[PDB]
Order: sequence, then C-alpha cells, then structure tokens
Amino acid sequence: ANPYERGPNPTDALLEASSGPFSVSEENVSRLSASGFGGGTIYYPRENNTYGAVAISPGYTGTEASIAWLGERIASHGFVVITIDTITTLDQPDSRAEQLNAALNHMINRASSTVRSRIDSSRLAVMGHSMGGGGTLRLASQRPDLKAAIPLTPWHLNKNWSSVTVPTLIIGADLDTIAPVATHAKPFYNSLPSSISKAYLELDGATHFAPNIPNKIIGKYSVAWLKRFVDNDTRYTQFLCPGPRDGLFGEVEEYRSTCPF
Ligand SMILES: [Cl-]
Ligand SMILES: [Cl-]
Repeated sequence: ANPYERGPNPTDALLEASSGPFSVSEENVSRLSASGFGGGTIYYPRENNTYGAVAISPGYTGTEASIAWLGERIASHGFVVITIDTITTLDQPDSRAEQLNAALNHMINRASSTVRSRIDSSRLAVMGHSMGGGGTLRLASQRPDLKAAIPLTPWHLNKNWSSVTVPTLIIGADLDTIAPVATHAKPFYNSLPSSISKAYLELDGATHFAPNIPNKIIGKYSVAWLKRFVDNDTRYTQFLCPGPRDGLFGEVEEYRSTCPF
C-alpha cells in the first residue's frame, strides 16, 4: 500500500468544497529572513504526519494575497504550502523560478520545527500564476526531482519546454487577454514531451484573474494533480482520466492529457 496516501477516499464534492478535510495552521515568513525571496505564509495541516510541500508564486504586480486562498485550500487537503511574495512585484518569470526554489529550501531548512517536521523533503511541487506560472515551467525544467508543476494562466516569452520531465498541469483561461492561451498556455503544453504525464485544462468563461478568486475547478484539479503526482495517490486518477467534461455544455472549455500516465 502507498505510504503517502493522506485523507479520506476522494469524491467530486469533497474536491469542490471551499475547505478540505484537514484543519490548517499558518506560519509567517518575514521578508528579510526569507533568503532569496520576499517572505510569505506557510500553510500546513494540523494533524502530525509528513506531507509533500508546495511553493506558489504570484504574478507581475501580484502579492501573496492574490494566491492565499489557493495555498490554504491546497494545504487543507494534506500539503505544506508556502505562498510567497517576490523580491519585487515586478520580477520576471526566470527570477520567479529562483525565488520558488529559494522558498522550497526555506520550508525544508529554515522554517520552524513545527513546519519542517511535517515536510517530506523528497516530495516537492511548484505552482504559480501568470509570470509565476512561467517561473514554474522554468524551475520544472531546472529541477527534474520535483514531483509536480502547475502553471496557472502562465506567461513566458520562451515557448519551448521540451526539457521538462516533471508531471505538469497547465491551466489556461479561455478569455485571457494578458497571457492568451494561443500564445502562452497552449504552445507551452504542446512543447512538453509527449512521454511525460501532463495535462492542459482551459477554463470556460474565465479571465487572466480567475486564479486570484476562489475557483472550484482550479481548486479541484490542482489538488487532484498534486495528490496523484506528489503523493502517487492513484485514488485521484479518476478525476484526471478522462478528466473534466469539455464538450458543448461542459465543465471546462478544453481538456487534454497524456493519460493513462
Ligand atoms: Cl471556472
Ligand atoms: Cl468557481
């Protein structure tokens, strides 16, 4: 049996809820004590166990407030999650990649024993919004030991991510005029190797700012992806394969994947 399984057997309704089954506490990280990034908040499950750890970046002009809901929701499904502030809010994707890496290292090495005792440092993931999603792709290309990557409405001038080996879920937004899916999210997904576990989920009726507002579909599929790949939790394959409905009258605009994985 899988030693990394946490929490009850999942259902659609459990993943769509505003909170998962774990109570969550928070640890503040000050800007100055955050070596290589701008501080942030660590959310963790109160139940003592070891969990995978996730670092999440905002985008250009964004602060951790724009991603806080998602950090707390993911932590409530059984993850230690840091939502970061960047060194400046105008940092570019490849800078955000370095800061995500710094934040992972902070959680493992420099956070309190309350946080560190709950982290399985061999099971790490990264996520980010917009330029933070571009930073997610860059770090995933640089760190094949990561267990999952989730770029949310990502922006990056580099379209070629054929070097990425990490299981990657790209979430695009159909109405996005800031990082249009035709020039960012879809080219990124298409350049990822066909031989990795990957998926593309395009939200219906959503703008670039959809990740900054509590969103049932972003929360559901982020958690399912992290469960399946950070925890190797095959109880969550059912949500990814075949995935959300995308036909006429569907849950999303489009879903693609390399299932069965
Ligand atoms: Cl949506
Ligand atoms: Cl929603």
